[PDB]
Amino acid sequence: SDVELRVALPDGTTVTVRVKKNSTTDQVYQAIAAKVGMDSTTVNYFALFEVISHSFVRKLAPNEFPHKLYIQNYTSAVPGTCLTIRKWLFTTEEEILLNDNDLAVTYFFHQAVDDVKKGYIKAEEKSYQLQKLYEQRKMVMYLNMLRTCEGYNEIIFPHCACDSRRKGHVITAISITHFKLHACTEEGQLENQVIAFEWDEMQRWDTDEEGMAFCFEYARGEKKPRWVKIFTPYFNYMHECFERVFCELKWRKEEY
Amino acid sequence: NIDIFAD
Repeated sequence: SDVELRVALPDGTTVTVRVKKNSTTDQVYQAIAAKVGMDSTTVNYFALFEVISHSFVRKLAPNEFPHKLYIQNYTSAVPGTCLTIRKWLFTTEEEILLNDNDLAVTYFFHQAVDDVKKGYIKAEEKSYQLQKLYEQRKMVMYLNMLRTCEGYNEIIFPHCACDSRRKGHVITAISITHFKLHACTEEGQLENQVIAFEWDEMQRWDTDEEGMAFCFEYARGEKKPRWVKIFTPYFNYMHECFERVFCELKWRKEEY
Repeated sequence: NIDIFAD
């Protein structure tokens, strides 16, 4: 059985693929990678996601069926589709290496632009300088500069409950440089407390399918390893993030 | 549980 699937690309356009009905996510990602002409090395820098909200998209696990997701969320209105192609990458140096790949630059650029609009990348203090490079479509110079801002290549999650926060929520923020928990209120308004967890402090980590929680165990300073639970509905995505970070740290090819 | 934001 063949079915069509619509998927959004970082530039706001959509692409349609004719794909087997029970395809898994990687299979659909490979069909999409081919129709837009990603090369053998670009294909490893992007992955399939599901739009959850205006401010959050979630990575599809390997064992999902994108067509099921697509129909579940389909209507005749919509800006288009709930499936989207987004960068999957934590170390910005492997990005710099692709600066002479027009496809990847274009995708990196349009996503970075939209993550600026959304507040993910904190470019405020050079906003005008960045604006000027955007207007002239000097894409690589915009990116080489935006890549120095706070929040570049950081995955921010919706606020939720944490078993080591008696009242209030956390917003978890994940990057190659560390694991941050931001204290926010009940409704998600930021307090002003925050905790940076070094990745080498991360001892082990799990999910809890039934409690719907991600779990991580850290040894910091000198105390004895302690468990923290985050009651996020996206525990699998957050688990994929830990695995991906440790993977990228093992293969970090630069001292800076 | 002990609160990690205890300061």
